[PDB]
Amino acid sequence: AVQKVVVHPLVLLSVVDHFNRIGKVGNQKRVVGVLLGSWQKKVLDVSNSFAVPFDEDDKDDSVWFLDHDYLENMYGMFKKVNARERIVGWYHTGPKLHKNDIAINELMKRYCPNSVLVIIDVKPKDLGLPTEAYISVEEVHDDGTPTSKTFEHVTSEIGAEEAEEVGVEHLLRDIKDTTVGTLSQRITNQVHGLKGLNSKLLDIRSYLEKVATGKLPINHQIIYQLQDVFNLLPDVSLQEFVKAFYLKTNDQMVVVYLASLIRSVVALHNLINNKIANRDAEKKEG
Amino acid sequence: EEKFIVKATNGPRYVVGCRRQLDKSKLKPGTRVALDMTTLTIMRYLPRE
Amino acid sequence: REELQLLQEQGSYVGEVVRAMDKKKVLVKVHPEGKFVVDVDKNIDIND
Amino acid sequence: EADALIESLCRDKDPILRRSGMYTVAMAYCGSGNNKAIRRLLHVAVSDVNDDVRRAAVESLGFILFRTPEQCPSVVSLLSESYNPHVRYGAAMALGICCAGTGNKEAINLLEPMTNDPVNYVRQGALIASALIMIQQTEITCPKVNQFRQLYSKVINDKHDDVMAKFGAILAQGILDAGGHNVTISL
Amino acid sequence: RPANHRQLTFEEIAKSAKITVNEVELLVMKALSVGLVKGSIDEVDKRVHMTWVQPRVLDLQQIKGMKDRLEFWCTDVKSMEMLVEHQAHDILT
Amino acid sequence: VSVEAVDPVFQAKMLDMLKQTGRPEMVVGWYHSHPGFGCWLSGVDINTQQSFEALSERAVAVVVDPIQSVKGKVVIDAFRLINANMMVLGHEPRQTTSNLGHLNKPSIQALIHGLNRHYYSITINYRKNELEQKMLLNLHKKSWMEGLTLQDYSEHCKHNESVVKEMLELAKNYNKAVEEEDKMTPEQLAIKNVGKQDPKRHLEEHVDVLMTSNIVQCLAAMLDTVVFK
Amino acid sequence: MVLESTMVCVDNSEYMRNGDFLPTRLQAQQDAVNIVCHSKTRSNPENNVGLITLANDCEVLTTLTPDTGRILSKLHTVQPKGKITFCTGIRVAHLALKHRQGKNHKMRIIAFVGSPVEDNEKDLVKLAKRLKKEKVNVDIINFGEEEVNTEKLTAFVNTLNGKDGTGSHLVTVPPGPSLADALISSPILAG
Amino acid sequence: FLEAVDQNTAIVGSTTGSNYYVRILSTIDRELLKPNASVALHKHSNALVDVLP
Ligand SMILES: [Zn+2]
Repeated sequence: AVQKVVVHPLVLLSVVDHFNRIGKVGNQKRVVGVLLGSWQKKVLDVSNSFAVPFDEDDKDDSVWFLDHDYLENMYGMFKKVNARERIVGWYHTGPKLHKNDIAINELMKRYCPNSVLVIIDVKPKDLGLPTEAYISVEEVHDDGTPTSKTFEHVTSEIGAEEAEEVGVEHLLRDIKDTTVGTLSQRITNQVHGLKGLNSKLLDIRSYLEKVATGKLPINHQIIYQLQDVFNLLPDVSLQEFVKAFYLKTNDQMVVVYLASLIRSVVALHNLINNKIANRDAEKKEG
Repeated sequence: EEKFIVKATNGPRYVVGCRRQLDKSKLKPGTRVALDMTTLTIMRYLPRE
Repeated sequence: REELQLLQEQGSYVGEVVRAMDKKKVLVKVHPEGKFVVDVDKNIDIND
Repeated sequence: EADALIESLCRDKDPILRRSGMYTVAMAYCGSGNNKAIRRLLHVAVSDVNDDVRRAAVESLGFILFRTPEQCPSVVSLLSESYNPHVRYGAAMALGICCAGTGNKEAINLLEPMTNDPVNYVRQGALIASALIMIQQTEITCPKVNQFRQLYSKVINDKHDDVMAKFGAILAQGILDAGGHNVTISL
Repeated sequence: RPANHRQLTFEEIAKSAKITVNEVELLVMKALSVGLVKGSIDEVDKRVHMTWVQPRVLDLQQIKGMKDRLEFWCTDVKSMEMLVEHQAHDILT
Repeated sequence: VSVEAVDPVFQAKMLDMLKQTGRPEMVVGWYHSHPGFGCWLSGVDINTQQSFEALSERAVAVVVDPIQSVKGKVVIDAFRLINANMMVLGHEPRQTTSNLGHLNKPSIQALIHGLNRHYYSITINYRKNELEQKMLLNLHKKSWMEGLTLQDYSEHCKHNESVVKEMLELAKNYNKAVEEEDKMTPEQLAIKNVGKQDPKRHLEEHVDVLMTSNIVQCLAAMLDTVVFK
Repeated sequence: MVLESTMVCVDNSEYMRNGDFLPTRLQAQQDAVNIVCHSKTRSNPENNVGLITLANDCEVLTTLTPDTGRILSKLHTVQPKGKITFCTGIRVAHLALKHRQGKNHKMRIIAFVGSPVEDNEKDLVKLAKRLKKEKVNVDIINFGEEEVNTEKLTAFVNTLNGKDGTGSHLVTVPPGPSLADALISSPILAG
Repeated sequence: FLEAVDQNTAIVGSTTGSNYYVRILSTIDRELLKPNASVALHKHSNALVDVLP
């Protein structure tokens, strides 16, 4: 159905507000809010949202608390002031996916249309993309397991419409734009290695552990395709790619010629002025 | 080809861009179009009668 | 960027003074819905 | 002793506390006994975008470099005309405190570009800096007539200037007339 | 064998399937007819090229090889990253 | 916008709904928008302001007008209401005059000293903690980055031999278009040499061209890392 | 007047529709809810009444509100599924008592049980210990029965009920032609 | 465009016929100082980025 979605920073900043108004409780469990957007267009667009109280139980995990009246009131007034946005789905700040979440989402699965689930972290220590869009659909399982709600990963992007970019850029005055050049590119070319390093290290360890040491048949079948992807590159000897390396290095030579020639052109005015201005200043000095 | 010049009925002249929705098929000149007060985008065109 | 606010000023008209007065208030001939009579700036003399 | 403490509080998020680290390390390193502080002082001065630590930067610099009045205007010569006016203000305070009580003309001859600027802050700071020098000085040795006249013009120009401009003006004039030339200041 | 000269010949195939050299063309024709293998051999002289295939059920030696190649790839990427970033952080930042 | 437009029962209702929730804050005032006729306040506006300031002595007034406001600056100016009985004494008896220069951002020569009678403004500052800083910075950096971050890099790396090449050809075309004039330049350098009648710098642009040319060199090591491991 | 919250649990099972006892007594106890909520309305109209079932999946039909107008409309569509649930039925109410508006209102929760308890004595005495710990008023009402009326339920109530003075009361209704209304109106908990 | 009375400054006529006085940006060279040309200012800033034939 939906190929990709658009998530604005405003809702995550509303989560920052959720971490703001806490006021030192001593509980700070997962808080379920109500996300709003436009389900009319194929691509999902998030504008703004509100917050609803959500509480659970220590021992029993099947306990979930929502409000129909508050939801209908907030959505009612929001629809009253703005008719260009309606209900879509919900989201939680919990780093882990609870089993009760299917029952929590079941409500909006009944009353509302199909809802999208978003998982974020309470502490922004994650370098990767904090927002993961998960569509709720029923898929046929190959192993023959009974049909249940399955969360499928949907690609997403973080962007703003018009004024939000200005607001962010003004409030920050730190981050820099694309700015094609040396430092902007080389920073990426440096840190990206760590971007892959910490992620892969955080992944393959728990992967290796849970595969051999673990149970609850999450359908490992896709991981054979994972390993297959890892085997899609059987150590190519580059012998066929030698010509490509030759063309690339030829382009490098072109870069060399361009650089040398252009710099040689720039050196003109400098290696003229450095003489003609100095000799004239010196002779007219006294 | 991406951005062209528009002429208002009142007489001032302006310039607009291209929306990701519409294509370059009806973007060709010789056809009266419509504009928006914000960002000067184009929802659709205005066929003459 | 300090001139940027003077760009936000939405430009400036072209003044034409057909007559000067002894009250030190300069009248200016302008395009229709024009003719705004006001004293000039203090750093610039009127008689000039 | 407190080196580790200052180094630990230098990375703090609070701009006020960031300036507090510089103000703390200011009087501690006075006497020009540490060349390490000025490194991160100038570093946080140029790199950081917030004008708070930038205007709070060279005060500690002048405090530790107060020993030699001559070397200061040379290294603050680049901070004479800066990007943001706050740096020019802090630099004006720097030239004010460093050249205070001395006969150094390196600031004095550079006071002329400083006395006139589109920004009122750097102007006021230039008035203070000009107030902290001419005090206790003979007129026959050096031509202070120019800056004295431009200082005496501040009161008649108050109508055509900013409200805070005349404030810093008469405030700068209250420095020379203080104590009737009898009392002065010494670092 | 995930590595070490993937290139093979029809000899092993004809030896295992006890079939002649004449029927291996129809055999691989049927193999390409099913669609489980994308293998296409560009060879001139006698040769057999292989391609992507599905692990399906399970393999133990391919699990050992999985963790092996993965550990090696990981420590290589890590080594290169640290090596480059070592001077890169100092001379550029 | 009017004092009658505000529904008291609906107001108190929503406020109560905020009270039962985790938002126990009283209303500090009200804000609005004044598009296209200016950010100033009309008669009805100052009247309903007078009516709404009966409770709170402060009554912060904020007017946002993005319509004629350039996207270059989002800077906004908060508004205040002076008393009518203070006309005898001084206008603004406020200390800390050092922030008036920061309040000088509305430097417009009309509305300020034009409407200055019985009217004034107040300074504006922000607040940021480590949580908001790190979160928003990481989110924005990620917004300018990719999901796995290794996706769209190799794409351009392999597009250097297709897309960028044409851009390099065009770059050589413009550079040559400069060079043909650069052939005429040494004559002038052999004639006048006094003063510059040409506003064109001819240098920094070509430098930027070199900066765009360095992409190949920077992505070369990238391709090396991709090929290696 | 008296400031307190009212939580009523209805049985959505098919045991209420049996042909021996009242002909779908669900409507009768519905009318009971009506007359007691109207009684509370006459006494203290500012009290709110929530509604939820005893089934496996806990679903709130109406959030606690002083206006029973839409509640009367939400009394329909009982969705006759599931059998019975106890623990999470308690945890979906007593733990949800903190979501009330007025903080000065006392905590009062009742229940209508038309099905045998599937939980052992352990869970019973534990949950009773919990309710006694957090000190919440609980009124046990059982409509219809299969096995013996009160066996472990007596000790359950005794252990659940603290503060003997003016505390909670136990309501036990036997089989009979009379309705449940005037029968549950007998204690002081009603009216 | 109408005329240039001085260096790096000129006047520009509008569509309504009302002449506007706007100082050009330093980046713009003397090529745009041509007496008769089609010039495009901003709808707000009223600055000329480029001219069209
Ligand atoms: Zn209006």
